[PDB]
Amino acid sequence: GVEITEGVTVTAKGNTEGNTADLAIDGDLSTYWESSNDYKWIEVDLGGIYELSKIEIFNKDEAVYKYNIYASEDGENFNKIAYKNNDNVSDSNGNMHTIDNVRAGKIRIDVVQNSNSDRVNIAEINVFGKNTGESLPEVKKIATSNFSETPWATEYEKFNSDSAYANEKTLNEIKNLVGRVIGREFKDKFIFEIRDQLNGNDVFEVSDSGDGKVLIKGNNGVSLASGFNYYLKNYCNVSYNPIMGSNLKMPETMPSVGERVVIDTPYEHRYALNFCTYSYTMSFWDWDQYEEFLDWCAMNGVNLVLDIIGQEEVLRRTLNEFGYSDEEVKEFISGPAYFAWFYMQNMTGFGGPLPNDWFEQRAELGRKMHDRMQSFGINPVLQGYSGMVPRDFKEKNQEAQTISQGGWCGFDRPDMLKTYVNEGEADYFQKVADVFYEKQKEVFGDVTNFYGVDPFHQGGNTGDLDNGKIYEIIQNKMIEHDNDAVWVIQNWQGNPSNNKLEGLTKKDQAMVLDLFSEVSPDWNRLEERDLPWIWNMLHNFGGRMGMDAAPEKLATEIPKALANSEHMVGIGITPQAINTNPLAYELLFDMAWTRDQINFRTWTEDYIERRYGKTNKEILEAWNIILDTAYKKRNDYYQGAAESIINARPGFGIKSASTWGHSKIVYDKSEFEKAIEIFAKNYDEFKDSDAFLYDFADILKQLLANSAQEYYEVMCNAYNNGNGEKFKFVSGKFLELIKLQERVLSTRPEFLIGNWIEDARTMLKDSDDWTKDLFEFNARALVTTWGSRNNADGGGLKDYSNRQWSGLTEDYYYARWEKWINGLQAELDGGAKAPNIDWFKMEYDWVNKKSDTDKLYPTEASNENLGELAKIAMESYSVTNMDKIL
Ligand SMILES: CC(=O)N[C@H]1[C@@H](O[C@@H]2[C@H](O)[C@@H](O)[C@H](O)O[C@@H]2CO)O[C@H](CO)[C@@H](O)[C@@H]1O
Ligand SMILES: [Ca+2]
Repeated sequence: GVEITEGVTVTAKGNTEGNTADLAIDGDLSTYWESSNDYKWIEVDLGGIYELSKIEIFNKDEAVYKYNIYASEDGENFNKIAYKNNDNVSDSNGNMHTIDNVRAGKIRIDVVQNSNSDRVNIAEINVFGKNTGESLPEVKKIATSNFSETPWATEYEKFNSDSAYANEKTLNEIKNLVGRVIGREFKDKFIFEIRDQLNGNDVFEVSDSGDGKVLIKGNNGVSLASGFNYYLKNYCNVSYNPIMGSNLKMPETMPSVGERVVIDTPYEHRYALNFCTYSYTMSFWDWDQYEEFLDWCAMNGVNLVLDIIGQEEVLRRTLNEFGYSDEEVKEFISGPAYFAWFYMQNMTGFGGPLPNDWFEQRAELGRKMHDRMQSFGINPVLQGYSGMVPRDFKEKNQEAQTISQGGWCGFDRPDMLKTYVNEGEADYFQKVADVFYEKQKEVFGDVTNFYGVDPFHQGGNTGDLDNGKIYEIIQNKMIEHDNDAVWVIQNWQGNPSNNKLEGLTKKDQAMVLDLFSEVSPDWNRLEERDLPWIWNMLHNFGGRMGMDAAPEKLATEIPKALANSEHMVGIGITPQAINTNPLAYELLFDMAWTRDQINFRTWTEDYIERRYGKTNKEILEAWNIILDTAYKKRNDYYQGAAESIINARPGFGIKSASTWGHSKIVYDKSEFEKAIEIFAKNYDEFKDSDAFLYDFADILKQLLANSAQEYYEVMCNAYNNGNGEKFKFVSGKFLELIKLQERVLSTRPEFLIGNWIEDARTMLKDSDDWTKDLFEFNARALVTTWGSRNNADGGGLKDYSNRQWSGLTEDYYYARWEKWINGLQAELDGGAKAPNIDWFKMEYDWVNKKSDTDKLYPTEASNENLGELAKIAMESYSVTNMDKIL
C-alpha cells in the first residue's frame, strides 16, 4: 500500500471503438482499453511522484499476455521496472508485480503479446506506493539550433570563400584519411597536390616525388582519395573495404611508382546509396561508421551520395507551421529502422515514436557529414518536396486539397497535396513547399544543388491530376528555391512514366537514376528524352545474402552504354544494403575510370591477389570456378541473391523465402562445391587474411544453403510417400545441417545478430530503457516480420530482409523448421494431422524479446576453423556426397 486512488489519468495513441484509454483506470473490471494499432502501450500519470511498491494488472480475458512496465520520475526518462514474460494465463485475480520502491510520476505499460489476438488490452491497472509530495518537472520543449548560428556555418562559409583555407582543409583531410585507412605512420609517405580537371574531367596522378615519397595530385578530395586508392591497389597489393573485408598489410618499404600515371573519368557523377540503404544497413550507424564509409566512398571515386540524415528535424519545423505539435510530428515519422519507406512516402508511424532528443543529435550528425563531404568534394543529395502530408492535414488546414494515396504493403501511405488547384482554391502545395525548402536551409544551410523526391513510388494515386503537369510544377518549385537545382529521380518499375517525365520542362535540371542497370536496364526511354541519367548497379535487395554478382556485365555494359549515349552523366550503386559480395562494388567503381570494356576474368585474378595479400594457382582456380558458377553472367530477371531455404517459412513447394525473391540456383551445385574444397585445402596458408576468411565463410555458407535445398526436397518426398523412418532420418540431417551452418556463421562479426541489436540499443547518448527497447524492436522486426501481421502477411513483407546470421539462425530460422518437422513427424507416426502453424505469431514472439531481460546476443565472433567446417560439410552435408550421405 497504499493504493493510488485519486488524481490518476491516462493516455493512449489508439483504441478500438468504445475501448478508450480511461477504461484501464475506471475501477471496473468489465471495461478495458484495447489497442487498435501498433502503439500497444498506455501512459498513466499518477498526479504526483510516488515511491512505488506494487503494480497490479488485469486483462479482459484468460489469454496469455506479456508486457513491459516503465517509470519516469523526471518526465523525460522512462526506465524499465517490471515485466511479465512467463506463459501464465491471465485470470480473475490479476497479476501483481513487486516494484523495488522506485520513484515515479508517470508509468508506461507496453503489452507486446496477447496469445488470443493481435489486439492487446488492459481491463484495470492499480498502482500502490507512498506519496513523496513532489511533482514531475515540466518537460523541456524540443529545441535545435539554426545552422547560421553554429560553428558549422562559419567553417562552411570559410571553406567556400577562401581557396587557400579550403585547399589546406582538403589536403589535411586526405592526410587524415591515409592515417585512418592504413595507419598514422604512413601519412608522411605521401605528398598531395590540387590540380585542374583534365579536359573538363575529374583526374588524378600518381608518381615518385624524387625522395622516396608518393606524389598524388587530383582536382579535388575525391580525385586525391581515388589516386591514393589506385596506388595502394596497383603498387602495394592493398585493398580497403571497411564493411566487407580488407588487406591492409603494407610493404616494408614504399614501392616506387616508376612511370607517372594520369587517369581521368569521363563521368560527371559517381553515385551511391538507395533510400533502403539508410534502413537495411545504416539505421544504427554512429559517426565512426559514417566516417569510414565516406573514406571508402572518396577512395572509390564517389562524389554524389544520397543523404537523409536529420531530415526529421527539417520535417518537424515544416509541420509545426501547419498545425502539428512535436508529439503529432513524432506520430507521423517512423522509427529509426524505417526511414527509407518513410521518405519514399510509403509508410508512417511504425517503429516510432522517436525520442525528443533525436532531432538535435541527428541535425548535428548531418552537419558533421556535410563538413566532411565539403572537404572531399562529395555532393549530398538532400530532399525535394512533392506534396507529402499526414492524413489529417486537411483536418488541421481546412482549405488544403489532398489526394489519398491508399495502402503500401498493408501500411497507410501519407496523403499528397494536390500539386495544383482551381482558381479560387488555396494552393497548399505552394505554401508547404516554400516552408519545407526554407526549413531545410535553416537546418543545414546551402550545401548542395541536388535534391531527391519520388512521388508515386511503388503506387499512390494521381487523382484527377495531369501527370506531366505534376512534374513540371514540382520541378519549378524546387528551382524557385535553388536556381541551380537538379531533381534526382529514381527510375523503378516504369515510374515515372514517360508522360510524367515529359513534364520536366528543364531537362538539364533533372537527373534520373536508372536503378537496376545490371539486370533490367531501362535507360533508353531516358536517353531518348534527352534526360541526364545515371547507370546503376542495384545488386542487393533487403540485405539478403548469398554469392551473387554480375562482373562480366559490369566490365562490358557500362563502357558500351557510354559509347552508345549522349546523356549518361554517371554511374553508381543503388543497393538496398551494403553487406555482401565486395567484388561487385569494387569492379563497379573501377569502371568509372575507363572508356573501354575490360576483361572481368583477369580483373578478378588481380583483385583476389590484393584482397588476400597473396595468391596461387589453386586459389585462382577456385575463383574461376566461382566466376563460372555463382558469378556467371545471367540474362533473366531476378532480385538479389538466390535465397536459402533455411530462411523460408517452412512449407511444401517453397520457391523463395521472400515474396519477390527466388531460391532457384542456376549453376551446377557440385561444381561450386569444388571452390570450397580448394579453399579448405589452402586454409592454413591463407588464414592470416581476414578477407580470405570473409570469402571462405561466404562460399561455405552458400554450399550449405545449396545442399539444404536438396535435403529439403528429399524430406518433403519422404513425407508425401508416408515414409516415417526416412523422414525422421532426412529431416534429422537437415536440422544438423542448419547447426553446422550456425557454426559457420558464428565466425564473422558481420554475421552476428548481437551487433545489429547492440548498435540499435546504443546508437544515442544517454537514452532511457524505453528508447533502447523500442530501438531493439525496430532492429528485430526489420530483419524478420518487417511490420506487424497485415504488413508481413497480406502486405507481402515477411522475411523480406532475411539474413544468414548467427543467433538469428538458432533462435528463429532453426526454431521454425524444427516446429514444422516435429508436426509432420507426429502425423507420420500415427498422431493427429499436422496443425496449421501461425508463423507470424511465432515470429513476432521473437521480435518482441528484449536483450536485457530475455537473452543477450553476443558481439564477439567464435574461433571455429572454416577449413575443418568445410571438411565436415563436404563429407556429411554436401550435394557431391549426397547419395553416400542419404
Ligand atoms: C520492402 C522493400 O525494401 N522494398 C523495396 C523493393 O520493393 C519490393 C520489390 O523489389 C518490388 O519488385 C515490389 O514491387 O515491391 C516490393 C515491396 O516494396 O525494391 C524497391 C526498389 O529498390 C524499393 O524502392 C522498395 O523500397
Ligand atoms: Ca476498466
